[PDB]
Amino acid sequence: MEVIELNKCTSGQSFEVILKPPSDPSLEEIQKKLEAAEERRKYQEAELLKHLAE
Amino acid sequence: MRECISIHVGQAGVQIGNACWELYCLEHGIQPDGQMPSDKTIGGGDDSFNTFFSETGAGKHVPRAVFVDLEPTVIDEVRTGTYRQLFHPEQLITGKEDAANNYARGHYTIGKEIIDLVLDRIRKLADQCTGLQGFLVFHSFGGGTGSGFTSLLMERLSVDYGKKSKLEFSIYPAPQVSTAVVEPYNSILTTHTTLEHSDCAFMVDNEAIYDICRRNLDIERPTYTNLNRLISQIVSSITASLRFDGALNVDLTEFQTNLVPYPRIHFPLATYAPVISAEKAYHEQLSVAEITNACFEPANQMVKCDPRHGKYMACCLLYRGDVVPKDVNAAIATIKTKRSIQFVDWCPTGFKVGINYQPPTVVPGGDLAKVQRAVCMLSNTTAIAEAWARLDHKFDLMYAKRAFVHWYVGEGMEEGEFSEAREDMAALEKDYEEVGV
Amino acid sequence: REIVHIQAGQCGNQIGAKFWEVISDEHGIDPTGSYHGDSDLQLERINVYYNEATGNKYVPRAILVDLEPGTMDSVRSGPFGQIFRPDNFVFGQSGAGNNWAKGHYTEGAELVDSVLDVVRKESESCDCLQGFQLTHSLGGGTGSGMGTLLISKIREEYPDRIMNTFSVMPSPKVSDTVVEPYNATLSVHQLVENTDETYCIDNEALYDICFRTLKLTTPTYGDLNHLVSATMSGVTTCLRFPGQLNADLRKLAVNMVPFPRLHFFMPGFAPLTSRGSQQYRALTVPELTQQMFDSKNMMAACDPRHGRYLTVAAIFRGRMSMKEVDEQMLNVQNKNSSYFVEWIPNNVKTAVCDIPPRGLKMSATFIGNSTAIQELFKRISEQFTAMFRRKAFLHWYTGEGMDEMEFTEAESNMNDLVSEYQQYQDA
Amino acid sequence: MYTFVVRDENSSVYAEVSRLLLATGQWKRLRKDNPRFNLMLGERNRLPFGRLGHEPGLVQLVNYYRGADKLCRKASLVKLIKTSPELSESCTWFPESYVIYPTDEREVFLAAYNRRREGREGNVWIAKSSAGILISSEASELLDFIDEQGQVHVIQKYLEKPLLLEPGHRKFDIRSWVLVDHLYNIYLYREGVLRTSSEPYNSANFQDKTCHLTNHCIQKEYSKNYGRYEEGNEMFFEEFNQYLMDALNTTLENSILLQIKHIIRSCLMCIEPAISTKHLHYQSFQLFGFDFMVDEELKVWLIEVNGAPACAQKLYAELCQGIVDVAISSVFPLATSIFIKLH
Ligand SMILES: CC[C@H](/C=C(/C)[C@@H]1C[C@@H](OC)C[C@H](O)C(C)(C)[C@@H](O)CCC[C@@H](OC)[C@H](O)C(=O)O1)CO
Ligand SMILES: Nc1nc2c(ncn2[C@@H]2O[C@H](COP(=O)(O)OP(=O)(O)OP(=O)(O)O)[C@@H](O)[C@H]2O)c(=O)[nH]1
Ligand SMILES: Nc1ncnc2c1ncn2[C@@H]1O[C@H](COP(=O)(O)OP(=O)(O)CP(=O)(O)O)[C@@H](O)[C@H]1O
Ligand SMILES: Nc1nc2c(ncn2[C@@H]2O[C@H](COP(=O)(O)OP(=O)(O)O)[C@@H](O)[C@H]2O)c(=O)[nH]1
Ligand SMILES: [Ca+2]
Ligand SMILES: [Ca+2]
Ligand SMILES: [Ca+2]
Ligand SMILES: [Mg+2]
Ligand SMILES: [Mg+2]
Repeated sequence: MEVIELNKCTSGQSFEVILKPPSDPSLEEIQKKLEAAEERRKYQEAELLKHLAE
Repeated sequence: MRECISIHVGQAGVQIGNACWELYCLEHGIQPDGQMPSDKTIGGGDDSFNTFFSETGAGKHVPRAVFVDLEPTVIDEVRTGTYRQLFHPEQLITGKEDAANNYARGHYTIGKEIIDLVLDRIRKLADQCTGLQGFLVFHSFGGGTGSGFTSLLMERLSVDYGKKSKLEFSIYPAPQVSTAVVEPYNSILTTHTTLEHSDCAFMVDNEAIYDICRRNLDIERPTYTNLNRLISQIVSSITASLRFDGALNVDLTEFQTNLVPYPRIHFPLATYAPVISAEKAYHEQLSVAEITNACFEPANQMVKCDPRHGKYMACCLLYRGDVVPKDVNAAIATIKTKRSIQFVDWCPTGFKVGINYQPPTVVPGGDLAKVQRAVCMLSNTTAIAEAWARLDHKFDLMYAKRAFVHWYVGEGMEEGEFSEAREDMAALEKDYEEVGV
Repeated sequence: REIVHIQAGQCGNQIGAKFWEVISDEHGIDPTGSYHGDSDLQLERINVYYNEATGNKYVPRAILVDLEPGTMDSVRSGPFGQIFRPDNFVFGQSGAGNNWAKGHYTEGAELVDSVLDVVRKESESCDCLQGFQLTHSLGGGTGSGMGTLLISKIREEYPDRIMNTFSVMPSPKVSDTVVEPYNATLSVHQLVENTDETYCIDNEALYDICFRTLKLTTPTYGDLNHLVSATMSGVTTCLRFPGQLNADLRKLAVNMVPFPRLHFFMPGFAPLTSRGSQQYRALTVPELTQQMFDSKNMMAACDPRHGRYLTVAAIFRGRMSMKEVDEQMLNVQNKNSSYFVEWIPNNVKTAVCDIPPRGLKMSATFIGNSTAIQELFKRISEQFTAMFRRKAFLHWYTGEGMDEMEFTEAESNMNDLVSEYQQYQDA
Repeated sequence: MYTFVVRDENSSVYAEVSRLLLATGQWKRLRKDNPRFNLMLGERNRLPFGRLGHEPGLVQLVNYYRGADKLCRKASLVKLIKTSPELSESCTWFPESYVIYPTDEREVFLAAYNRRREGREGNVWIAKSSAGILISSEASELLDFIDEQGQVHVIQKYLEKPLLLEPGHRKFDIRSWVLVDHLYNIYLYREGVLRTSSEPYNSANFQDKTCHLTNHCIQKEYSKNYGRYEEGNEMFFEEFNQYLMDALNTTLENSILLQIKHIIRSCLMCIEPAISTKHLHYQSFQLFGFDFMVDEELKVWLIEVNGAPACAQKLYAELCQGIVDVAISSVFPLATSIFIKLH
């Protein structure tokens, strides 16, 4: 059990106690996904409006 | 000095953010009008509190913060509340109608329409930073905005600020205060999509906060206000190292370095003590050994789980108040012989300790008694995976019958995203088992 | 934010008028549109149901529809009749003769465009419209046939808004004509496709409650409507006052509707109190909770003990212990856990509002999505089939241009609905 | 009333408890995946402890201590006694054991074994595992037998001088039943059993297993005249105490039972900080079966601990009643004591 890296200041202090040693999608790809979801909403709405027109 | 921008998403993120900034102002001596008498440099400076507050020529201390919600009623309380003069109107962003507890509605349908406005307002904050560290993002798992819009925002922040650290404070759903049946769905969907974009995430289970409020503060039926004031105390003890002079966790990258050896396993368990009722007429001040030992009690954790049956990868002790290193070490020595504290074999068995001499500040008239010393322990233990198992199980029950799935598909999400997200969570559970078993 | 209310036909306008009487009183609005309340909780969400006119005047966002003028003349003459916007009265002269085809295809089709003109005008002055609520019966002609025609037209123009109905189900015990099972089966066919939430208010249950529970020897429609307006006040409490849970139509639908076709709710209320009857006794939180879950207190004539709850919403009103309410709500689930499906965890949600309804210190309103509701559609289907296998009374409908095939399809769709409930009752 | 689920059907002890539970009229059994239970008769393997104690309005009790497999698995127990300060490697009531993988102790065992050949002392060992036994006097055949299988084995000192019941010149092992409730009170059942051997103990050839292994299955099948001295090779405590008074002028309490209570309290208070469910969000209790050996000096040795034990036939009614009385009714109260409290 040893204390290392003791730092002190007027606001407090910090140190480390050791007990035992050891033994992304791009902008375009995001917009693609958002627009694909939008198109799926649009298709589903178009199907509804086609049904109501019948 | 290196700045930090806080982002508060949805009702939970916004209301907790209000609790936090109220507490930050009390801790730094900033008045609700933004003035700070103890700050002798008018309209400038690079002190430690400047990491969270900018300054105007008039001496107003302005939070480096953006509040985002898809309906206006929660942020409206900020616009007319005690600290209304603190925030610039550009920092408070509201839509018209919310995500209706639907991840797909917050992420795809409404998120697509508002994401660029939010990034523009964040850029206005970033443009006033000489050396931005990154972002602290506050949000619920269960809400449609907190889950769905946050995951979109995290993705775009990785694009726009690739070199910046991103930390999360996430509210894990509890039926005792929950508002939606589909919260397990939203939690898994947002965890899958955010996982590769978050460097360190502090999960707070509302059930644990609720029970701590009942058991230790004698609150019969805790409200969000009760919960949020306790949560802000824990958040404040976690972020104090960024806001005050010190040497431990002085920048966002150091949270990952000190707590997350494996990138996917980036959810540290927080434990806080003491939580004492302000209504108690006579208080007995707990010693360093007693509050340190309380850190290994499940009843004091932000997520109920049993660390005796997992392994530790890292452990950080954050003391506030009348604490000296001599007493911390005598406490750690005693606890090691009486507690089940097993580290993984490829990690040192040790503690990084930080002490701030200023005792915890409490809100006047709140529920928390003023104490002379407090501690927040941040520990990366595999036992937090119990929380994923509970969540993944409720997901499985509903998804086997496809209950409520049509609400998500109707917003343009594919049904395959459910199973993709659930498979990612299955691999996450397996990762915890490999490290800890 | 804003809700647009429509009431169609005799039943729809009589229960709609009483609904507006009750909530106007709760929000402190007098019969002339002036606010005279004492609590700011009354005005905080007033815009959900009322437009603001100059002079501090609150006007219901209500459209009154009928194919004959009689009931709407009575509404103008009634207690709060002066509160409605006079341009929002839309009516014909011919009537619908208790005939779904006249409401849906002939007489109603002539009037429907001018109703949509008033709907459009109300929607256009909405800051952010949530959706629509319709009150009507399913057993007549205007509310059933023209009401469902209106729903379909409104969906066409506002496909992304929530559509909610309070639908009064016919019963032989409280019946005006023998063709009610035809009109109701044709209407349910429409409701399964075009509404998001339907409150099933069964005149059979309402009569039984007035007779057995309230000890009313000869129940009238007025007595029945007292139960409905109290239930409607209760189920809209979360929309009208500040609160966290089921606070708008979409969040309620997301919490209550796990499968799009299974959106037919059984409502209930406690304490059950009759017209002009004052009982002064205090009702404890345990007594409210047990009574709101009691089969005898349900307003759809089906037995919840024969099925399982997919989802439940409960609303408590009045000053009471929130700890006790949580404890009692958990007590019911933990002691009778078989009546709640296990594959929807935590499917009972509780809300609490401080403002109690008039005449009571506390009350509780129940909204259940129970698989036992299949018994209601089974009952309608049997009464439909008894007549349809002999083609009895069909000439009233073929004379309006309808074909028998449309009846067979509507019956088939309702029997499918019954089968889908039974499927999740065994899952 | 109270509710419970059943995830482990084969428990003869918790079947009788489940039957007794229903027989009270105040208990009701739920389905398997219904989370609204007061009591879980959980599975022995892979029990989802992580999902317990998170149901608002339910005191949840499971019939197992999570982490009690340390005391109940053979290699785990040998590692516990050696590495625990409260138990020590110098533990005098536990036979010298060595964990041997096919963390290993092959050299440490060869050192003490060869010591026994230098002094010509009794050098008979036994290989066993919680997965499956081979008694030998030569070390080259015990290590070869651990490698033919593929699991962890222990090599324990075989007690060459046991106490022998007369007439018969026969071997026995004692089973004690210990109930530890949610408050971690240690309750030792007043009734134990002696699983005796049917054929005379034979130290010449460890080949014939029947006279050396006292298990009820190995005696029910491999021994002729099985159950000729006592029904089912089971001598209960009133008969063994009478034999000890007649044959040895001592009692079962003095010569044997004080040591048994000592060992039970040693092992259980040892792991108590690592498994206790005090201040945990779900409570636990567990019935344990200790297996003891008595040598010719009337000294008690610990052999193993079973966390999922079966009960003797004539003691099913009394013990399961005590399980319901002390463990379950103390947590869920219904609208003389058969246990000895070890404190
Ligand atoms: C929990 C879901 C509910 C199903 C039930 C079986 C419920 C459950 C409880 O009432 C909350 C039972 C109630 O405590 C008592 C024991 C006093 C009961 O004697 C009252 C009348 C009988 C009952 O029927 C058996 C009643 O009419 C009903 O509904 O009982 C359906 O909504
Ligand atoms: N601790 C805490 N939890 C909150 C608070 N507000 C909401 N929650 C929790 O957050 C979850 C609900 O999500 P919200 O944040 O309200 O939803 P949202 O982000 O606004 O998303 P939508 O309303 O669906 O658009 C539930 O589990 C609530 O219990 C709060 O102020 N404090
Ligand atoms: N060191 C030793 N000295 C003398 N006999 C021993 C011994 N180790 C084991 N035995 C004998 O071997 C038998 C079985 O040993 P053990 O108890 O390890 O097996 P097991 O786990 O299958 C029993 P159970 O089915 O009761 O749990 C015992 O009844 C005992 O008589
Ligand atoms: N509860 C209730 N039911 C009514 C009322 N008026 C009519 N009904 C029922 O409504 C059905 C008749 O429809 P009605 O509304 O009168 O015909 P419409 O004018 O064509 O819509 C029958 O089932 C009646 O029992 C009423 O005021 N209250
Ligand atoms: Ca300054
Ligand atoms: Ca990144
Ligand atoms: Ca005409
Ligand atoms: Mg919200
Ligand atoms: Mg009529």
